[PDB]
Amino acid sequence: MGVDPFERNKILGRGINIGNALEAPNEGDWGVVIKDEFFDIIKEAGFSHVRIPIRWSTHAYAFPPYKIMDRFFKRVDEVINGALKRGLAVVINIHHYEELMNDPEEHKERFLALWKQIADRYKDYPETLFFEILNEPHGNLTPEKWNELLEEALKVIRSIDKKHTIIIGTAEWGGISALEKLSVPKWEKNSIVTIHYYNPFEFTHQGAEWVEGSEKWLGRKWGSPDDQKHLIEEFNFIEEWSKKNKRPIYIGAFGAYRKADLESRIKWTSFVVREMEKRRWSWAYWEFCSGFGVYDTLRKTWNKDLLEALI
Ligand SMILES: OC[C@H]1O[C@@H](O[C@H]2[C@H](O)[C@@H](O)[C@H](O[C@H]3[C@H](O)[C@@H](O)[C@H](O[C@H]4[C@H](O)[C@@H](O)[C@@H](O)O[C@@H]4CO)O[C@@H]3CO)O[C@@H]2CO)[C@H](O)[C@@H](O)[C@@H]1O
Repeated sequence: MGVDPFERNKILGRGINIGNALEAPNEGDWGVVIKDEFFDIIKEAGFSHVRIPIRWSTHAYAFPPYKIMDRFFKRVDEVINGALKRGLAVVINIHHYEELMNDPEEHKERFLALWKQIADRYKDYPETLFFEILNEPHGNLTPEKWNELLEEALKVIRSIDKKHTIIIGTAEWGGISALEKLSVPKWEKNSIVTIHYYNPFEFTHQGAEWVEGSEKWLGRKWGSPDDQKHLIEEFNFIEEWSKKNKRPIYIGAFGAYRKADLESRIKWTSFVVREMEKRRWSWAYWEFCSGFGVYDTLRKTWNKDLLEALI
């Protein structure tokens, strides 16, 4: 109740997203089931935390009180506790709630009821667990509507838990686009601001099946002095926003898809990491073992070069 967010940002440090798992409709549908040993592997390689994308919306009733289903809550307990056991900090969020993005009015009560339940569930867990409000707000959930939503969410959470650091993202899909429009209530002072970074989007997502028209970006490379300047400019913008609004920064997701040439990916990833570190930002790579992966779960081997870029 006198906790520091910048310190909590230090505790986050370097992390990795365990994606295409709990944020799919059912765990495993997208290729990944979170095994307990992943936490050993991740801690052993040097990471300080894991970010866990969770699709609470498909595992909660659609009518008041929007109760989260017992079996699912039990599964999330098990994942969080498995990470904590290895000494890893943990970031959990609400992920892929598409109905909310498309109709924020109709789904507002359900979304806040999810947080009421989650805060209640974990209010007494370690201070190394972080609550990330909503992954990539977008579409009809405009930057203005997001500022209202996030303040309601902080109110719901803080009425229950005044200990855990809350992580707040940006609208327009959570990148830099809407950063200037973000308003974090002056009254809330234990929050970290999160930005996802995938620019040049065409490079990072080239050939992504889930992005319309991405097959036209296939073959794009990255690495020129030109490229580097463009990125620093964008990070300085974040940094200056950060200094002005006095909020720590967490780059909760960043990565380049497997269809991008390997060397460009390694150059883009190592550069992004060094620049984030110079600005003393925490970060989480997207993602552990799937389409943007750095670890092969079958052979149990890392992509050395990519891991090194991360460290
Ligand atoms: O649908 C049945 C089909 O599913 C296949 O799994 C696919 C899945 O269909 C597809 O939606 C999913 O796409 C993921 C993508 O892999 C993942 O990297 C991306 O992560 C986002 C993140 O969620 C965002 O918040 C932000 O951080 O950006 C990143 C990167 O863009 O999320 C998308 C969500 O659509 O990929 C799955 C395969 O890995 C099954 O494989 C197939 O068997 C089934 O028939």
